[PDB]
Amino acid sequence: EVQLQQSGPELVKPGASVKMSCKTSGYTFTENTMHWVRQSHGKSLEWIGGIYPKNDDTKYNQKFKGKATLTVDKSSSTACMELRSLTSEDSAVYYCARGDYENYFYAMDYWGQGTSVTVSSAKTTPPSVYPLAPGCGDTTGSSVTLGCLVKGYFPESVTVTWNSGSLSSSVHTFPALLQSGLYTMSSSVTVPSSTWPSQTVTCSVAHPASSTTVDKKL
Amino acid sequence: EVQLQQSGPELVKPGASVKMSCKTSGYTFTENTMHWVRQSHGKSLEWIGGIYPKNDDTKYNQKFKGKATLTVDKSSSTACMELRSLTSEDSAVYYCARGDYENYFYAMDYWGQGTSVTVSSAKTTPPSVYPLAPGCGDTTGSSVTLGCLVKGYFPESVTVTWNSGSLSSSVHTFPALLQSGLYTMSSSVTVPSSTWPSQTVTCSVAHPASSTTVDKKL
Amino acid sequence: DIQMTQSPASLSVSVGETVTITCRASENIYSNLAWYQQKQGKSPQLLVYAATNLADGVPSRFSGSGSGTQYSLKINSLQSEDFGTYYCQQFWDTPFTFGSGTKLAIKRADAAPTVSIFPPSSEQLTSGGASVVCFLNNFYPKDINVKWKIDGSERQNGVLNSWTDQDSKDSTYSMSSTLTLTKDEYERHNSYTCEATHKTSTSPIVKSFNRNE
Amino acid sequence: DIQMTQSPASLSVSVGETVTITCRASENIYSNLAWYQQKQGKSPQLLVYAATNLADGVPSRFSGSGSGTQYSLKINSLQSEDFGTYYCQQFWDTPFTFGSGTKLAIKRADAAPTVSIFPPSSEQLTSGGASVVCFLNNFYPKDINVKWKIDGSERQNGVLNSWTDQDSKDSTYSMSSTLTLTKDEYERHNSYTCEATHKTSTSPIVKSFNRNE
Amino acid sequence: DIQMTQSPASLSVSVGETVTITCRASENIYSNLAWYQQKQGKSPQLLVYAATNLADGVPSRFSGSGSGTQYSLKINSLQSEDFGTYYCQQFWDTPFTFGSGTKLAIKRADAAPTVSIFPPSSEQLTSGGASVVCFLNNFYPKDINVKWKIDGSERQNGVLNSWTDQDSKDSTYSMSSTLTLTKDEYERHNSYTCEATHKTSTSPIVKSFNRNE
Repeated sequence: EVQLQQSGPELVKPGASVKMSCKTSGYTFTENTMHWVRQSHGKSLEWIGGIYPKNDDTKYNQKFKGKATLTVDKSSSTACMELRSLTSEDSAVYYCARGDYENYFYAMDYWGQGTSVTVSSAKTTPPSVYPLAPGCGDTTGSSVTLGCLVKGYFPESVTVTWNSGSLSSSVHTFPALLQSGLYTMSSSVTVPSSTWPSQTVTCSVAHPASSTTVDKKL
Repeated sequence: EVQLQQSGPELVKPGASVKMSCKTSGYTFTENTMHWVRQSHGKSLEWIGGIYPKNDDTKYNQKFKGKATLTVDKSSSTACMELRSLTSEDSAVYYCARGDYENYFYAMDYWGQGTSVTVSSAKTTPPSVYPLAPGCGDTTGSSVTLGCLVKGYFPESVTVTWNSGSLSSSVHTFPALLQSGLYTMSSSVTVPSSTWPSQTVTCSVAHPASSTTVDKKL
Repeated sequence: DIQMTQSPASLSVSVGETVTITCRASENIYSNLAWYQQKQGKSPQLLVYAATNLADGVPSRFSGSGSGTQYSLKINSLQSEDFGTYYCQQFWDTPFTFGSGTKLAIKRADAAPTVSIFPPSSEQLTSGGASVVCFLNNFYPKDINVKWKIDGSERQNGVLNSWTDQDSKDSTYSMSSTLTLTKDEYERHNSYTCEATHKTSTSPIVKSFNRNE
Repeated sequence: DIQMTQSPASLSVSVGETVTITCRASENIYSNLAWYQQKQGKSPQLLVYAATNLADGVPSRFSGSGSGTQYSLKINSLQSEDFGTYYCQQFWDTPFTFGSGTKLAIKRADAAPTVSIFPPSSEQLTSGGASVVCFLNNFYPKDINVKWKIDGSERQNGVLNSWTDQDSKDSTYSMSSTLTLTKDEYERHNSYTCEATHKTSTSPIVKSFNRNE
Repeated sequence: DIQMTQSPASLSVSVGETVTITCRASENIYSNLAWYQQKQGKSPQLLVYAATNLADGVPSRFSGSGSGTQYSLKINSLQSEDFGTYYCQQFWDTPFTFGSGTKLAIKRADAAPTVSIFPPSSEQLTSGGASVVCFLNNFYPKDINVKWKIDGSERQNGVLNSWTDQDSKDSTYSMSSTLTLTKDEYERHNSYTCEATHKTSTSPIVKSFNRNE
C-alpha cells in the first residue's frame, strides 16, 4: 500500500520562506520521481514542478523558475519543497504525488494529504458576532428563519452552534470571503412560527485559535 | 496428445552440478524447438533459454551465459539441461515446454511437470514440536483455538495430523519460512469451549524423510 | 504555450443517466489524457489515463474516448458516489497546464427559494459598524443573483456573496448576502430592499421594511 | 533492456463480474502478448496469444485487447474455475522478461478475525529455546499486519510471518506469527502482547497475559 | 515454400454453441482464405471466401475474420447439419498447399465402453491362420487406446486398429482390434489379454480367459 504523509500547515510572514516536506512509504523511492501541484483559489490546478533523484535533475514552470526550489533526501525516503518571497496571493494547497518509472508521463495514481499554507500580515482577532432577530412586529411567512452574522475573526475557521446543539436539522454553514484582510461568514436556521417567540434561541460561536467563546441572546 | 514427462527432484551440494532431463512424446521432436523457464521465490518467472536441434543453435539470458548448458538427444526424443556452480538462491522450479515450428515465438501451449531442485549445505534433522495450550485459567471467547509449533525440521515438508484425523473441519495448514537454514511452521484448529477441557486433544507430526514421528499430549 | 479549457462550466446529472463531458486542447497531443475525481476536502485520484485505460478501483461505468484535439468522457450510468469535479491532463510538453474544472449536480424538481431581510440590532449601532443581510435558502437550479436598491439606487461595490456546496439531505443550495454601510448612510436612508430573481418566478420577490414602522 | 510490469498487485473479483487486468511494457512490441493460468502446485498453460486469438480449451469469456504499449485482458464473466494468477509475455527481443504476476480473490462480506496469544510450555524452558505465537484466522480482506510490543517496545527483526492461500470451504485466509527470543529476555520481561489491525475495527484488538497471573 | 497448418487436431461442439477454429500460415497472404465443408463420401463446397464474403446456400451462422497471418472462423450457433470437417485455402503463390483438416463432434454425457475378448474357432486352427480380437463399442470421448500383453509381454508390431466415424442414432464411436499370430505362438502361450484405458475409469478394464478353462 502506497502512502504519502505530509506535514501540517504553517503561518508565514510575507517575504520569508517556508519548508515543505512529505515522507514517502509503501514503495521504492529512488527508482521513481516526484511532482508538486498547486491549487489556486477558488478552483484551479497548476503543475509546480518535478524532481527525479537519480542525478538530480528537475524541471519547473516558467513562472516558478525564480521561486520554487526542490530537494530530496533518500535516507528517510522523503521529498522536500522550498518556496521564497511569498505574497498575498501565494496562499494555496499543495500535493505530494509520485510519478512514473523514470518518466514524468503516465498520470499519477496517488496524491498528497493536501497540506496548505497561510501567508498574511494580519494577526489573530477575536470574533465579533451580533444577534439578528425580528422585527417590525409580524413574521411572514408561516416558516420564519433566523441567523447571526459572524465577522471580524482570524483565521479560518470558527465553529458555530445553535441552541447548544439541540436542533441539528435546519443548521446551515456558510463559507466566508476575503476583504480588508478579515473574514465574514454567517449561518441560517429555520423554525416554525408557532413556537416563536415562545421558545428561547441563541447563537454560540467558538474560535479555537484565540480560545474565545461568545454567548448572546437573540 | 502431447505429453512431456520430467524427472524427480534432487539434492545438490552447493558448488556441484545437476543433470536435468525430460522426455518428449506425442509429436515430432526435431522439427520443433525446446525452452526452459525458472520460477524464483516467492512468485516470479524468468526465461532460461532455448535450443533448436537442427544445428544445434541456442540462445541464453545474459546472466545465465556462464551457468546454464543445454544439450539434446534425438534418439530418445528428450531434452537435457545442465546447471553448474549452484548457490543458496538457485533453488527454484523448472519447466519443460515445446516451442513453435522453427520459431521461438508463438507462445508455448504445453509446459513441464514442474520438477524443482534443492541445494543446501544443511543435513536432515528430526522435527522438534512442543504442545501449546491454555492458560491463565480462563478461555475467551466462547470459541477457543489451539495449535502446536513445528520447528527444526528438514527438508520441506512434514505431515501433521489432529486427533488421529478424527476432526478434519478446523484443521489449517500454515507454510514455513527460511531462516538460519531451518524451517518453522505451525497449525491452528478451533474447538468449542463447552468440550474444553473435557475431551482429549493431541498434536501428531510425521516426517517422511527421516522416518521420525513424535506423539505428545497438549 | 500549451493551453486548454473544458466545456461547459457545470453540469447537473441525476443517478442513472449518461454524462458527456469534453475538454478541448489548442495543440494536438495525439495520446495522453487523464481524469481526476476531487471531492470537498479530499485529494484527487487517477481514474482513466491515456483516454482509454482505466485505473484501479474504477468501475466499468467510466469510459473515455476521442482522438486528436477532441476528447470526451462517457459515464454510463451515474451513481450517487460520483459527485465531485473533473479535470484534464496533458503530457505533450512541459510545463503542464491542467483543466479548468467542471462541477456536477443532481437534477430534481424545481423549488422556490425563501427570502427575508432583517434590520440590524441595537448593539451594532454603538460599535461603529452597521450591516443588513438578506437570507436565501432552499433553491434550484444554481443560477440566481441578488442586488441592493436603497431608495431606488444600486449599491456597488461592497456587496458580498457567499455560496454553499451541495447538501446531503435535501439536495439543495444556500447563500448569504451582506451589505456593508457606514454610520452616515444609515441615518439619511430608510427603505432597505433585497430581491431574489429566480427562473421559477416571473417577477423578482421583494422583501422590505422601514425604520419608523 | 526490455522490461515490463503489471498493475495492480492483486485483484478480488467474485463469480459473474468483469475482470480488467493490464500489463504495461516500456518499449513497443506492436504484436505479441500471452496470458498464462497457473494454480497452486500446477504448471501454466496457454490461454490467449498475440493479444487476440485464444488457445484451445479456453471459453469465450476470455478476450484480449490493446495496441502499442497498452494492453488489457477482459474477462466476462468470471467463473469459479478461474481462480489463480496471470502473467504476460513479450516476444520482442531475447532474453524474454515475463510478468510480475497478479493474484485473484473472491469478494464477499467482511469478517472480523479472531486473535489469541499463548504462553510457552514448560518443556521448551529446559531445551534452551523459547517462543511466543499469536494466532489469527478467518479474516478478510487481504490487508492486515501484526507487531510485537514487549513492555512497550518494538521487536525487530526476528518476527516471522507466514501466509495461507485461499481456502476452498469458507473462502478466507489465515496466518501465524512467532516471536523468537532467547533465555535472558524471557526472565526480565513479563507482558507479551500482539495486536491485529483490521479495516473493520477502529482500534487494534489486543490480547495479553502475564507470567504471575 | 508456402506452408500452413490448422489448430487444434479435432473439436467437439454440440448444437447451439460457438465454434472457434483457426489456421495459421507461415507467410502473409493479406487477402484470401476459404473454408470447405466435406462430409463422408461427398465432395466439398465453397462456404466463406476471402475471409469475409460467404457463398450461396450458406446461412448467417458462418462468419469469418482475421487479418495478416492470423485468421479465424466463428460459427454461431452450431446446427445439426454442420457435421463434417473444415479446410483452409491460400491463393498467395503456386502451388497451393491446403489445410490439414479438423474433425467436429457433438458433446454429450460420457459413457463407459463395453469390452470383451473371444477365443478363435476350431476351423481357423486347421487353415494355418490364427487371430484373437477385442471388441470395444459405445464410448466417448475420442481418446482411447488398446494394447496386448501375452503372458505379460507386449506385442508390437502387428496390432491393427480400425476406427468408426460418428453414429447417427446414439452419437458414439466404435473400433476393433485384431492380433495377428502364427501357429507356433498359439501353442506355447495360454493367457490372451486386452485392456481398454478410458478417462472415466481409474484403472484399465481387463478381460481374460484361458485355453484349459
